[PDB]
Amino acid sequence: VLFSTYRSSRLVSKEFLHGPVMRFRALGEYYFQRAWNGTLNWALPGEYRLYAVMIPFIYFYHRWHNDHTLDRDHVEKAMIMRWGGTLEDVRKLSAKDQLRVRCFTDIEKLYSAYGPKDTYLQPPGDTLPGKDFYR
Amino acid sequence: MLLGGFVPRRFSQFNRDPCWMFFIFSVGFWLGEYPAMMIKYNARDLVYDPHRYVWSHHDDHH
Amino acid sequence: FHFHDVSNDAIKGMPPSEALHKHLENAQLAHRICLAKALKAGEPPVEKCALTWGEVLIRYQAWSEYRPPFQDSVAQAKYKKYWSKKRQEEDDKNPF
Amino acid sequence: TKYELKMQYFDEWMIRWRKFQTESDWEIEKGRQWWRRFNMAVSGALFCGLVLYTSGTATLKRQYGLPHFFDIGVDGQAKETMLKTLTSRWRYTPQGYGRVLITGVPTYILFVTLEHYRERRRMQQYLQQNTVFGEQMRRLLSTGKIEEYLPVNIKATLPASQQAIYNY
Amino acid sequence: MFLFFFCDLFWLRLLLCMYYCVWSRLCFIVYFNCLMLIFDFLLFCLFDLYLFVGLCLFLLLWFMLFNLYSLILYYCITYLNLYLLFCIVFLLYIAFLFLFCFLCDFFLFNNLLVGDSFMDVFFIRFLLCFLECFSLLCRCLSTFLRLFCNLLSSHFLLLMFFDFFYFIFVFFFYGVFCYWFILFIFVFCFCLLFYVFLYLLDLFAAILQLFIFCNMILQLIMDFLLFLLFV
Amino acid sequence: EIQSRKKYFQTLGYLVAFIYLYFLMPKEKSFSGLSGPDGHWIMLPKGRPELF
Amino acid sequence: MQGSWSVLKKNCSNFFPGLLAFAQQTQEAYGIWLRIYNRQQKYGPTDFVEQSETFSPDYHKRFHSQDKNMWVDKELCTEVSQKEVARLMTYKLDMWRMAHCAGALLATGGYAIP
Amino acid sequence: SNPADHFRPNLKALTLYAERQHYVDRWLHVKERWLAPWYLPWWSPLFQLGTWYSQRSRNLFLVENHLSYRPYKFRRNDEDRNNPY
Amino acid sequence: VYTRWKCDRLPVFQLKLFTQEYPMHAAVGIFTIIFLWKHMSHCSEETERKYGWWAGYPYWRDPIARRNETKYKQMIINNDVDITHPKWTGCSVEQLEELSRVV
Amino acid sequence: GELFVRPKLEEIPPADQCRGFFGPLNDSLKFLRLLDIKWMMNRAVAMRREYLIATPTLFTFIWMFTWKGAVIYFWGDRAPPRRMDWNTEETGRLPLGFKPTPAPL
Ligand SMILES: CCCCCCCCCCCCCCCCCC(=O)OC[C@H](COP(=O)([O-])OCC(O)COP(=O)([O-])OC[C@@H](COC(=O)CCCCCCCCCCCCCCCCC)OC(=O)CCCCCCCCCCCCCCCCC)OC(=O)CCCCCCCCCCCCCCCCC
Ligand SMILES: CCCCCCCCCCCCCCCCCC(=O)OC[C@H](COP(=O)([O-])OCC(O)COP(=O)([O-])OC[C@@H](COC(=O)CCCCCCCCCCCCCCCCC)OC(=O)CCCCCCCCCCCCCCCCC)OC(=O)CCCCCCCCCCCCCCCCC
Ligand SMILES: CCCCCCCCCCCCCCCCCC(=O)OC[C@H](COP(=O)([O-])OCC(O)COP(=O)([O-])OC[C@@H](COC(=O)CCCCCCCCCCCCCCCCC)OC(=O)CCCCCCCCCCCCCCCCC)OC(=O)CCCCCCCCCCCCCCCCC
Ligand SMILES: CCCCCCCCCCCCCCCCCC(=O)OC[C@H](COP(=O)([O-])OCC(O)COP(=O)([O-])OC[C@@H](COC(=O)CCCCCCCCCCCCCCCCC)OC(=O)CCCCCCCCCCCCCCCCC)OC(=O)CCCCCCCCCCCCCCCCC
Ligand SMILES: CCCCCCCCCCCCCCCCCC(=O)OC[C@H](COP(=O)([O-])OCC(O)COP(=O)([O-])OC[C@@H](COC(=O)CCCCCCCCCCCCCCCCC)OC(=O)CCCCCCCCCCCCCCCCC)OC(=O)CCCCCCCCCCCCCCCCC
Ligand SMILES: CCCCCCCCCCCCCCCCCC(=O)OC[C@H](COP(=O)([O-])OCC[N+](C)(C)C)OC(=O)CCCCCCCCCCCCCCCCC
Ligand SMILES: CCCCCCCCCCCCCCCCCC(=O)OC[C@H](COP(=O)([O-])OCC[N+](C)(C)C)OC(=O)CCCCCCCCCCCCCCCCC
Repeated sequence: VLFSTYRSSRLVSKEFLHGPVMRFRALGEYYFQRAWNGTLNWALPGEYRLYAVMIPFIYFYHRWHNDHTLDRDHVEKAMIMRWGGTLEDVRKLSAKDQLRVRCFTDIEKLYSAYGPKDTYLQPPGDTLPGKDFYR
Repeated sequence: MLLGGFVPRRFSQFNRDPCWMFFIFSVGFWLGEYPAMMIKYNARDLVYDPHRYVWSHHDDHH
Repeated sequence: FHFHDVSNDAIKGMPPSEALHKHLENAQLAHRICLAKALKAGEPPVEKCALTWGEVLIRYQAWSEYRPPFQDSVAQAKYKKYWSKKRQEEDDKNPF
Repeated sequence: TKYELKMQYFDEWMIRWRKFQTESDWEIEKGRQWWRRFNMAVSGALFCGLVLYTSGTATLKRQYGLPHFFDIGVDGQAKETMLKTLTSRWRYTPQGYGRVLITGVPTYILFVTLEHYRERRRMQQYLQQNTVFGEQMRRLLSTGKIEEYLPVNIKATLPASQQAIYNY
Repeated sequence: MFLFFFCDLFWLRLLLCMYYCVWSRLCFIVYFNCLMLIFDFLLFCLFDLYLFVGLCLFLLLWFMLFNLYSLILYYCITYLNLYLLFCIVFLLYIAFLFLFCFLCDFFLFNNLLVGDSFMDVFFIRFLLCFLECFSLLCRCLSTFLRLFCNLLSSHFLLLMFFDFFYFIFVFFFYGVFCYWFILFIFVFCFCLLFYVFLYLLDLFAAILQLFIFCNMILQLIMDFLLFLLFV
Repeated sequence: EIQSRKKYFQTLGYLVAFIYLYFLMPKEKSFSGLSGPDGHWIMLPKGRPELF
Repeated sequence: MQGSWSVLKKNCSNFFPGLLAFAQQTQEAYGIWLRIYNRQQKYGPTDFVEQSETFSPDYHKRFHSQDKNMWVDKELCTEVSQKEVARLMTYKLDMWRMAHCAGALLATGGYAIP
Repeated sequence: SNPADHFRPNLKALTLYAERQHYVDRWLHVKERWLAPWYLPWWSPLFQLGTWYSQRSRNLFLVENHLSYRPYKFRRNDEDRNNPY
Repeated sequence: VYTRWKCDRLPVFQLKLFTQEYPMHAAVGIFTIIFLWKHMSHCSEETERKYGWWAGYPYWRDPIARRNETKYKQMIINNDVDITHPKWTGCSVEQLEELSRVV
Repeated sequence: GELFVRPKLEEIPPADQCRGFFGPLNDSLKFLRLLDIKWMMNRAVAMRREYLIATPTLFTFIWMFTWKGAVIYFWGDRAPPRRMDWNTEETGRLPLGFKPTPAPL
């Protein structure tokens, strides 16, 4: 008596936002409602252009998220740990120095398991700072 | 299901459909980002971090 | 004052109740030391002694939960059943 | 009276402060467990009896008729005796919702009533205790709130090797 | 501890809303066998043997939206955890098993006692019954383990190969201008071939794994179905 | 008609959610502490002196 | 049908008269059912009275058999009239719905009021 | 290690912490508030559903007499095998 | 004509789907949810430090300690807890003052 | 697999034909039928009541796979230690001079 259990109890008029809804449906229907757009279990369409458009878009936004939100954490950790162990110590550097450090982190990523191991293993006799430099 | 749709015959025809225009733009990005990395990360003035031996991820995960 | 030894080597040959009580006593001692320093400095205790109080709280929670088993017919039966003479000899022989 | 609502806080506190559980309180809880098992047993017996009484005549004949699994002779005698006893008089043999109600409602009522009054009995037992748990129970029924850290406030007894904390 | 996170399907949910506001026919189903259990006519079942169709379809859609799109770089399989898959398979398998057990028909389990009366009951038949009852639970465990391990191994291999390709492409392409260019071109062509082969293999394996995942559940159901003949 | 309107609104909402999630929402528990929350406790007791 | 305020007012106004009428109908229907039940137990077939078991051929689950567990009393007109049988059927429907509502009330206590 | 780190959810937003004691007590208060009124008799199935299983489980915990030691569920450090405390 | 999927609203259809179509599956799922939140909903501080942080635990600021400090300060202030009580310190107030004067 | 039809009363062999672990438990040994598990298994197979062997097994497995397995894992009692921490039965009692609150009245 308070709320209807039937979908037929309308809350708005039939013509509410008809125009925008029709434009939205036109966008949806033009490429999808076609004979050659036969999907495999609703997930893989038959239209080639859907792949051609959606694979790049998905990759683009995922890559932006990864570069600006996920890998940034590792980059900042490397900067903090290698240059003082504190955020203020890193901020004491200039933007150019931070750029150099971040690009070295990128180098390490690109080698990963195949690059030279002198990027993280100090050869004997090397004059550069060691692990107990800031301790 | 890969049943049908516009299929450009060659490179020059990718501009005959907006979706394939976006696709070829994305392919340009994909393939052209590699030369940029070659130039940037094999640069003469690129210098390894002096403090690269102060800390490494190998320490942390071990 | 003196802190008890609650290291792994010391804890290995200790009953659970003794270890829990020692942890609680160490937490209380640390808390009172921090409170004494705060009083000497004159600053409020809540602004300096919150973490030590929380450590005392958690050690209290672990200490009050444990009730050593009562020695009765069924408990003694289980202990004697598991720890036979053969098992005792094997335990003595093992160097680990 | 609803004793469970009062007793849930007390039980949770006892679990949190089970270190101060005397052997008397442990015996009380063991008795509660034993009485729960007894209530389950008697309720199950009542349910089985109601099911057997309301069972159909053909069902009883099939159940308590030939063949005999063991065929010792006592088995057949017992089955025949029970079958004759059940099929001699007239029995109300409902089906469907009716059998559900007749078999279940008495069982549920019996089990619930026994358990509720045993909960009242346990509350009285803890009230009569001369331990810290009993004092907590009395304080709970008086003030209506569970006073945590009571054992260390009133300085409840501890082992001889753990009285240093009270040394103040 | 309460962690608040989101699945990686929001764009796909948007596409589903956009492209399925209007009806469309479906004619290709990864696991079609859930729809055709009976192949001989005049056979019918009093048990609800088509109850699995809806769950099968939804599971296929969900697992496809995750696994197939995970081939795109940086796409995340949000549910990829061993115990979470255990929970999923536990739900489905134990629910159907309890559906058969709630039937309160003990004769349904007569086939568990393997063999005939000639075989010794205690030393052969009973041990086979023990092994078969164990095998049901092992089938559940193997189903979820197979689904987890296939995805994990495939994506590990893809990540490692992609890292190697990035390394050689970025740090050794200069050999194209050098006298050892033929070696680099050979290696690059081999890497492209392996890239295409790996992607095709993963595409096929994902669909095959979903098919097997649904087939295990339907096999559980079919092991206890009894068909009457129309007369 | 009903489904068209519902899916239109759902599409708009999902679009806003997608933009926020992948372009505005920070990840929790950052190493530097410059973005995202580190977590905090909830359901703590209040006005219950007898509890301690 | 969907709920309405007019029907709510109608049923709230006639709630107690309806309950009283239902109780009177319950007494009458119990009398009618008692006559029918006595006649069934006395003159019914052995299978019908003993409630013979009919199991399904696939899962061996018992259910009512139309041939054995249903019996048409051809001589019921002597004891019970047609109108009484109609009254009993109508009361059975009303009693089933009332029984479910009463069960909900007993199960949920006072939370069944809304 | 690094490849293994790719297999993590990528949209973590917030983490909230709560002690078992606190929210268990709050849940008990809610249950008492809703099961207290007179119009819900103690013999009703709803009340028994709310109370009996919890009472039984707590009783089972109280009756427990184990010869081994069960470390505290909510220690600060439960990763060290040689330190149950 | 009447169909559940076409005529009923979404909450009603959800209840019908999980009560008269898949009730056992819903029951098993609820069972598993209860089990998970009863036995798999806790994480120690050491576990968080080992695995709880994307790039690793930032010891240089120790956010867990700050979180606990805020928690305990809030509890003390709201519940009016006297942290100088002998049960918390193990010694009388006068002994505490003596210790403060000593150190 | 195929439909199961219960045997008729005449198709069930006599109990004396069943064999136990060593041999038939005929007259003067009938009461040993209750104790011989193999004899009961053979009798159940003879009477086509094989479920008595199969139903308890499967259910047990389910009971272990569902409910007892986790209970033993999370709440079971591990093996006792060599040096045992028995309870001295000194804790809990109220101290001397304490005035307990009165019971309800
Ligand atoms: C229909 C469904 C079909 C589909 C199934 C689908 C699922 C698959 C199947 C398998 C199950 C999967 C698991 C899913 C999860 C379900 C939940 C779960 O597992 O919870 C377990 C969970 C385990 O407990 P827990 O939480 O781990 O805690 C452990 C503690 O032990 C807890 O302690 P507590 O305090 O709670 O007490 C528990 C107590 C439970 O027991 C009791 O409380 C006492 C007994 C209760 C009896 C109930 C009535 C039985 C019938 C009465 C008599 C009827 C006939 C009357 C007429 C007689 C005329 C002569 O048990 C004990 O502690 C053991 C005591 C044993 C004493 C033994 C003493 C020695 C002498 C007797 C034995 C030896 C006799 C030798 C004779 C030799 C002759 C030659 O709960 C329990 O098991 C206990 C609570 C529930 C008890 C219910 C009692 C009724 C059970 C049904 C009986 C009737 C049906 C069976 C027969 C059918 C025949 C056709
Ligand atoms: C908030 C409240 C919470 C409540 C909790 C309790 C559970 C829910 C309560 C009830 C809920 C409502 C609905 C229930 C189901 C309705 C079923 C139905 O529609 O039946 C219609 C049906 C009416 O149709 P009908 O045509 O008149 O007769 C049926 C046909 O014969 C049918 O013909 P057929 O061809 O189908 O014949 C087959 C039929 C034949 O059976 C029947 O139909 C006859 C009636 C049932 C007889 C059951 C007793 C069998 C003998 C037991 C012997 C036990 C000995 C143990 C000794 C131990 C010694 C130490 O079925 C069977 O063969 C099944 C036998 C049962 C197998 C049980 C297997 C259990 C395995 C256990 C696994 C392990 C468990 C965990 C571990 C435990 C141990 C550690 O109703 C009945 O026959 C009786 C229904 C009884 C309903 C239950 C009453 C509940 C009372 C509750 C009291 C306790 C409350 C506790 C509360 C706690 C605090 C909150
Ligand atoms: C203290 C800080 C704050 C946090 C407090 C939290 C308190 C927690 C209490 C303790 C809880 C313990 C247990 C937690 C377990 C968590 C487990 C978990 O997360 O599992 C993962 C799992 C992941 O699921 P999933 O696969 O991602 O799908 C769920 C999604 O929601 C998507 O699934 P779906 O798409 O299938 O969902 C259906 C969807 C269907 O699609 C849609 O409807 C499309 C829209 C989707 C919205 C939902 C997605 C959210 C996306 C991210 C956030 C969006 C931007 C937010 C911006 C925030 C800016 C600060 O429809 C809806 O979402 C319905 C709601 C629509 C709202 C529309 C509002 C329009 C307002 C317009 C106003 C206009 C005013 C004009 C004025 C003009 C004046 C002149 O999460 C869940 O399953 C849900 C967990 C929720 C558990 C309950 C938590 C308690 C409720 C908290 C509410 C807080 C409200 C206050 C916040 C205020 C701002 C700070
Ligand atoms: C205080 C504690 C409460 C406990 C908690 C209860 C929780 C709620 C559960 C439900 C309780 C019952 C609710 C009242 C029902 C009304 C009375 C009744 O039976 O109506 C007849 C009617 C019979 O149905 P049927 O399908 O025709 O029966 C087939 C038979 O063949 C029919 O046989 P027939 O074909 O030969 O014809 C006979 C017919 C011929 O009669 C007539 O034609 C005349 C009319 C007679 C019936 C009149 C009923 C009127 C109903 C409405 C009442 C007024 C409501 C007013 C509401 C507003 C108030 C302001 O007479 C009958 O209907 C007799 C049926 C058998 C008697 C059943 C009663 C047994 C329980 C009572 C005794 C308990 C003693 C405890 C001792 C303790 C010891 C320790 O009952 C129903 O409609 C069934 C109830 C429907 C709801 C079911 C809900 C699930 C039940 C699960 C129970 C499981 C066990 C309990 C534990 C639960 C834990 C989860
Ligand atoms: C005759 C009258 C004529 C009047 C003419 C008037 C003409 C002018 C227009 C009038 C004014 C506008 C009217 C409204 C239009 C709405 C939009 C529209 O047209 O939709 C199409 C359609 C139009 O109606 P219709 O097609 O004529 O008829 C509908 C059918 O009859 C039945 O529909 P159905 O059942 O098939 O489906 C309904 C619904 C399924 O049913 C429901 O969902 C209803 C139940 C939902 C409950 C959810 C909350 C549950 C919480 C837990 C329980 C709490 C218990 C608490 C208890 C007490 C505690 C003390 O379906 C859906 O969920 C799918 C559609 C969802 C729409 C998308 C929503 C997000 C859009 C976001 C856009 C903006 C993004 C951000 C932009 C930012 C820019 C910077 O409307 C709907 O489908 C209704 C959707 C309702 C969704 C409600 C969700 C609420 C979520 C927020 C809750 C906040 C709670 C806060 C609590 C705080 C506590 C501290
Ligand atoms: C039914 C079978 C379907 C088969 C579909 C086959 C598609 C064939 C695609 C050919 C190549 C496409 C290249 C795209 C390039 C995009 C831009 C870019 O830089 O990407 C590089 C990315 C990654 O390339 P990378 O790894 O070299 O990137 C280098 C970047 N750094 C150095 C920073 C690491 O390319 C891809 O990941 C493309 C893989 C595609 C695999 C096929 C996915 C199929 C499943 C999804 C289908 C989606 C359909 C949705 C339709 C709507 C549904 C409702
Ligand atoms: C780093 C370590 C990694 C370890 C990994 C280990 C594997 C983890 C796998 C997790 C994912 C997979 C989970 C699958 C599901 C497992 C289910 C399981 O075992 O849960 C059992 C557990 C057992 O519960 P429990 O643990 O609370 O048992 C209580 C027993 N005592 C009191 C003795 C301690 O089930 C639950 O957690 C749910 C319980 C509530 C729901 C059921 C209530 C009804 C119970 C009926 C019987 C008793 C009452 C009487 C009858 C009814 C009266 C009304």
